Amino acid sequence: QWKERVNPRKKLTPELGEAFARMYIPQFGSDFQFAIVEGTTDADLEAGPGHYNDTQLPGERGNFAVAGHRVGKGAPFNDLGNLNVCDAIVVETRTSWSVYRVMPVDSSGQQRYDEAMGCFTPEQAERITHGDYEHVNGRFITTPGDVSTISALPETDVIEADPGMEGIMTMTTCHPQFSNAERMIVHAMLTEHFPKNGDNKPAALEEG
Ligand SMILES: [Cl-]
Repeated sequence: QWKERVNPRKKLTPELGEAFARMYIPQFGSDFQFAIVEGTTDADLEAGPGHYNDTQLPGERGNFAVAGHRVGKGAPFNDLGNLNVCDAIVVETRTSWSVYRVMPVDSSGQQRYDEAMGCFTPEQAERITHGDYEHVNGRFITTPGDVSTISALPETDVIEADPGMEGIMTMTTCHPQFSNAERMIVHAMLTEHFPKNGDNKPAALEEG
């Protein structure tokens, strides 16, 4: 008789409304982990973050964007305002581990560079300070119609992923704290991405 050979494997396009990934924020403690579902309908956002369907997936150049609730028992995104630059967001899929790091917040010029140099490559730091990512704030408040926040190159008119892009991860939630009038946006940039098969999970998980 014969047997299936099992391996870390996943569908190319996540099944609608199903969990296809898991995210961790070590700065928020080891217990902080949420499944990510495909889709951003009310039903999808019920048990945790949902992936915006037309955006990139984890580890991809472009923008991997998710929405999540802010209020409620076990809302995933109530404390995004407490993230600091270089804080890790770890994303697991069935085949891979990705580490994103929160981009510099509100700073510009020399201070932005120095902050970026804390966890990004010197090349990424330059792009963040003076290059294609100069305009991209790690956290800000915006209006519900701000659709370019989830564009492949955030807050631009570039929608198609391109090989020259960094990997971005975007988290969106309501704002202010007990309201849905506005939206909070957080951007983090990809610093690690590698396949499973082996016990090697990112060192970033041990932080905080
Ligand atoms: Cl409020």
